[PDB]
Amino acid sequence: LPGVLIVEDGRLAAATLRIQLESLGYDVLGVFDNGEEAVRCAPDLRPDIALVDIMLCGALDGVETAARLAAGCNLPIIFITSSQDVETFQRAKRVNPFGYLAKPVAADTLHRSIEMAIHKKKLEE
Amino acid sequence: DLPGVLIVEDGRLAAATLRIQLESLGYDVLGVFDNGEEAVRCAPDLRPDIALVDIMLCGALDGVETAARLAAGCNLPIIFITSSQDVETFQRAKRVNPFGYLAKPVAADTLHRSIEMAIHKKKLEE
Amino acid sequence: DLPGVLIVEDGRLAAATLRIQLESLGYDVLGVFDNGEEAVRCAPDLRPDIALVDIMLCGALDGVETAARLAAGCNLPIIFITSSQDVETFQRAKRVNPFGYLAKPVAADTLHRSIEMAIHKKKLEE
Amino acid sequence: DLPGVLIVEDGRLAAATLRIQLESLGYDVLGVFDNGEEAVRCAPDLRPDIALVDIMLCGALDGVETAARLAAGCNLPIIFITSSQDVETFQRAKRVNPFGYLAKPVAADTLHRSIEMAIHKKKLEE
Repeated sequence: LPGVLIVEDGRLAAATLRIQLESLGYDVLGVFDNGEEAVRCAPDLRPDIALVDIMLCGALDGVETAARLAAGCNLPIIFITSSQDVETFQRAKRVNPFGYLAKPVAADTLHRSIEMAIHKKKLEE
Repeated sequence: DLPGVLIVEDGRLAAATLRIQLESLGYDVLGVFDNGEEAVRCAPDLRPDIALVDIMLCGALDGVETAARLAAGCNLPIIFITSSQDVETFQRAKRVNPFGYLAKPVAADTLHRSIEMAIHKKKLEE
Repeated sequence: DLPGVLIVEDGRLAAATLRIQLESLGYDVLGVFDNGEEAVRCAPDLRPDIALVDIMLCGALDGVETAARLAAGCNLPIIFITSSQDVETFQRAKRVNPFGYLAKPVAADTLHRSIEMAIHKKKLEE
Repeated sequence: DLPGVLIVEDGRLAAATLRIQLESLGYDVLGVFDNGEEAVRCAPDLRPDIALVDIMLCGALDGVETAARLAAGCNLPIIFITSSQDVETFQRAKRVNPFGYLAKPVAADTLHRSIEMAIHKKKLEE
């Protein structure tokens, strides 16, 4: 079977991909949540392809993990992105959330958003 | 008298960072869920004051449907956690020269097609 | 290219205090108005990114009606500046759907994050 | 929008089949070329979104150098149509970095998914 390496920050996302690949006759060789140990364990695993989360953060981010996988084990890379289109924000609008916090979230902004959100609810009700 | 926070976040680093941040600032982290279905089910028993919900969610319910149910069945204010995928990450990614890009959630049909195309490509080249 | 803030505030010292806080944060304050009718008149010309409205305005248009018009006709996000506790006015304020409520004396750091978050929410949802 | 496709193919049945497959999928076929020299000359003015080029062509310019000039000159994603399996023409083809290689006979859904992934890769990396 063609061997697949997965690098994915999301717990269920990594799992979903594994199960999907395995339902289609693939052999998933390693599933990693960080780039350094993916790049470290990949040579002694010899995969045919790497699937990499473009939005991976940490010691090695998504792009630099892929770069080192492509140069190291001579792997082709497929990047896994989010489908964050304006259409999803149109559906999000309808639930009327307090607002949106982009990753990585700052502590000050996190606290202030939580407290103005709770205060808005209290005042309006 | 800690305000109680429920978090729906699949990302291991974001979910761990947000626990740490919130527990420092003086909040009760009531539960962290990697899917919307569990979140919606556990929430009335947890009685949160607020939900932090990632807009990108694998599982039955997407992030938006998850927040809609948390705003209704549990009477919660919602803050969405969003991604930071700027053009600058795709300019760096170009330099890797990847085979391509697949948006989450990926259909197993598309996933299988792209892999077989990518391997066979790599065979013919270096 | 920092955001353009429009202030609607009856108390002249509070307006000034607000202007001081906003200028110290870096924001450009485009106009300060004490009656709501003329704020709505000037709004399309000076093109603000956000409007800070005193919920307790009286006269020609009240705070709620001034914000209702700015929010709908100029597509401005609204933060209400509050002092009193009249439940009835917070009911009508709900209907303009403001971003939040800031109680005077306003802390600058809350002011800064509210404005950032209000404009950001507006950007994504457009 | 459904992309504009340029075809460079000297096999007359292959050329015909490709033109039919694309049009039945919706695509607008902008031009069909027997030879690379004239493909490279006419393509900047056609303004294609993608080129399907046979890896082997008769004339002054082979497949590999037609596609190299089409990719570098029109900022164009290139899919190669292959049969042939010559080792070092592929090692030269690597240096064009095409989206991929489609072995004849080409399944019309393999072609569709290659074109949509080739364009999306370029759009994202833009």
